[PDB]
Amino acid sequence: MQCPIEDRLAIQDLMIAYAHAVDTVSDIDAVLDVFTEDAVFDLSGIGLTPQVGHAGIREFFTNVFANMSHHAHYLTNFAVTGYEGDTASMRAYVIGMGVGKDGRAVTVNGRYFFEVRRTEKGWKATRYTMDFLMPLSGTLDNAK
Amino acid sequence: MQCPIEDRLAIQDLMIAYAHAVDTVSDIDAVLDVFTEDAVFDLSGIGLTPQVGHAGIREFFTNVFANMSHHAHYLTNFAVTGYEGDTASMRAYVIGMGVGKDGRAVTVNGRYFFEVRRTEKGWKATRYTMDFLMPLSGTLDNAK
Amino acid sequence: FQGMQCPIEDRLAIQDLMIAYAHAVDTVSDIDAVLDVFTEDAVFDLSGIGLTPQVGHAGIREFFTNVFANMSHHAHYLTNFAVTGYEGDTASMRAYVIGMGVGKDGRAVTVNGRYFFEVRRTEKGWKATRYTMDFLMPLSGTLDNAK
Repeated sequence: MQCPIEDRLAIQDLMIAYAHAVDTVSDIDAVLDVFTEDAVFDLSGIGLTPQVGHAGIREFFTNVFANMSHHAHYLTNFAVTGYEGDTASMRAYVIGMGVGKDGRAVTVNGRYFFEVRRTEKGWKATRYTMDFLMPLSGTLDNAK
Repeated sequence: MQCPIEDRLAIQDLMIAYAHAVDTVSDIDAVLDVFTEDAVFDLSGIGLTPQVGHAGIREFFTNVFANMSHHAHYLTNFAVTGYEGDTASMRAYVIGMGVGKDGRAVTVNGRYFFEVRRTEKGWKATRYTMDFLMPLSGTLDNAK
Repeated sequence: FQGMQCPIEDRLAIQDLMIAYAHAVDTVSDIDAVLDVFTEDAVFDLSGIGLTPQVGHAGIREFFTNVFANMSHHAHYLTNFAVTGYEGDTASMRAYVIGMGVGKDGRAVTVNGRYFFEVRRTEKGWKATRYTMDFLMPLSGTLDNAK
């Protein structure tokens, strides 16, 4: 079945909201609000240890936010890759830029893969994975 | 108040029209058509001198277009941040690239903030501000 | 006199076709998926960024057989989508591209440019009948792995 335009834009907006929360370099609560409590936050596709649940996502961003100075996550090329009414999936391209407090830059040219579920507070992410389109530029050490 | 999809897309289109006008590196009338007659064009958030009104905005671009050779303003991550019916607010990320006639490059990784009004000729910008997501690469001297 | 307004469903369908084209290019392999974007008769004319024009599926297939043979990685980011024309069963759309690649020879390329798609409604949906490009910034790298 076809994804309603309303839901396509909602899911895009969730992803853009996640980018905004990361790009604060501070607002963990805003990051967590994107995800269900049980969410799989699995960035093993770019070489980072998987995390599950809000506690794991919090740990991840406590570290990232402590280590990073500036961030910008540009999301483009949104495509609905599945829709089953109460659940959906969406792909986007990312230009994920950062500079650490240690001065070291990073740019990821890759893809975000979101799985989402319709909840009483809107669409939320149940699973998030990634991969590369280009070889990593710089370092992911400040996210480890 | 939720912004209708038709208006959301119209406001995005306006912002993309602005980027197109800037990227002509010549069409000041097209730039001015984005803006209300009394619009605030305030780029102080990226270090430039603010202007108010079409005369000011024309001055700003007479200089920029005199000094620049090539422009590209990629806009992404659009988000409605306010909607009051006849007024609205939208955020976008920009990758703002330029090369001067003097050969000096600039890239702004930042954000646009548009405030818009519904007019007899469609949505138009009443205020435009910016800030950075990453430290400025290159120079904004060709826009001063 | 207002031109005929492009319906939202069609605007999104045409955007999606262009994003599908980028996806196909970014497989660095799937010529069939690339060709699915175009009418059999399509004009594939990238002379605006310095490449030789092609016409039809045969020509597009030749083009990508070469590109895919020479390239290691691709990323084609498309942004600033704008409907530039709509006549009902035909339309046109502009997009900005950040077209990135690295060759098997290790040479990088980045195109900062624009895509211009002219599309037609078919029984299998909107398809591209003409595709052209130009630059917003001076080419970074070579398009020799696309030549």
